[PDB]
Amino acid sequence: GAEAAAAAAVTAELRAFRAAGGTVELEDLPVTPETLARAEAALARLESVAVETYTVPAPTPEAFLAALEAALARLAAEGLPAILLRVVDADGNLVGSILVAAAGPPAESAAATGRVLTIYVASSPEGLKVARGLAIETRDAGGLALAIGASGAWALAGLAGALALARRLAEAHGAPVRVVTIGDPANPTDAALAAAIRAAYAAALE
Amino acid sequence: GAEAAAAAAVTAELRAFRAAGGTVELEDLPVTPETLARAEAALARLESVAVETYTVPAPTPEAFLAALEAALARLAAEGLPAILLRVVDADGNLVGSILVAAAGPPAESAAATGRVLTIYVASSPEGLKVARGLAIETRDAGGLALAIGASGAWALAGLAGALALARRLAEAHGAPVRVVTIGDPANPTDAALAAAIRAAYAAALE
Repeated sequence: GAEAAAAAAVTAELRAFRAAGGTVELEDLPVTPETLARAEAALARLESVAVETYTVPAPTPEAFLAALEAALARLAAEGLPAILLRVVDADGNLVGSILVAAAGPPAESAAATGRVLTIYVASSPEGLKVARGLAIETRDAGGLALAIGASGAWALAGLAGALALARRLAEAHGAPVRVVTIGDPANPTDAALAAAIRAAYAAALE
Repeated sequence: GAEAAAAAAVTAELRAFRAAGGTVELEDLPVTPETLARAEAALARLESVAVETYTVPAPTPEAFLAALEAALARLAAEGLPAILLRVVDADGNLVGSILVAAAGPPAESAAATGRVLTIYVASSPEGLKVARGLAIETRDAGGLALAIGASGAWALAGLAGALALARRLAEAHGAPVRVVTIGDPANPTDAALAAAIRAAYAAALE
């Protein structure tokens, strides 16, 4: 089904990133008092963030890659530190959000910090608060980061498009990409997402 | 098969810990220059560690719980900061290792640090170096920690017995347990273990 196809896209993008010469570092972090406090401290440093809405009728890696490229182009044109994307389906219903946070040109952040991109992923609003705040923390450390809030096939297709963006930005220079799934410890949806991402990663390494 | 039964034990112990009043915090960390350096710094602070060998003919949560209790009793009797267990099958072949690191009585570490136990799990020798070093780091911060090195059903049964130990030590006082799976980013065995633990955790939350 759609979730299986989106997971296969994640596996294919993980394999492709490694074949191009970079390591994928996968981390899973719980929402805890320590991670919540870090996220809140970073969010306090940045409602001030611009929003735009993109229409993605179906969950595909190619569509998320193109939306992320559009968001980076807008950040460059406006000189902004971050942009919040609302992602909607063909009926206009929201199927995800992506906060994109840049510290400068992406080629330069990759070289200065030694990481091409940090991709945070969450499904629940509680995980997403932490994912968004940690993306801002990464930006304030000098790196390019994004935080995807979505579920099921949309979350996986978003992750696959973000890995494709990381691969394109790396240009075979060998910098790693870090993927961080954030989950509220009690939320089975967050747990299901983490399990699906880990399974897709296991399949990429076989 | 054995792996499925061991995973079901993990799921049952996760459910039981939560029903007793504590949160399970699950983290997955990659081996990276940062985590390797932290692990090496802690290992340098502690070949000096005592070894004992326990015979566990089959991968069961009850047997790992009892072995861990025996290890804690030995630490108390000898006044030692850590003990390395070799775990062997009925033919004497090694099926895992567990480094157990205590900062004092386990009831007191749970109260002082706000965490009852930190359980690190790895399959590959590279993940296990980091798991062992991070267990020592936890001990030096005042907490009780253990690092399991094993694969398949043995790793999962070890994790299930460690969760049972955490539940017993918590005595319903509500402190969380932290489980940390450590993987070398390229190693499919480490990835397979992380995927199996995440799936068992998703099943516990449903």
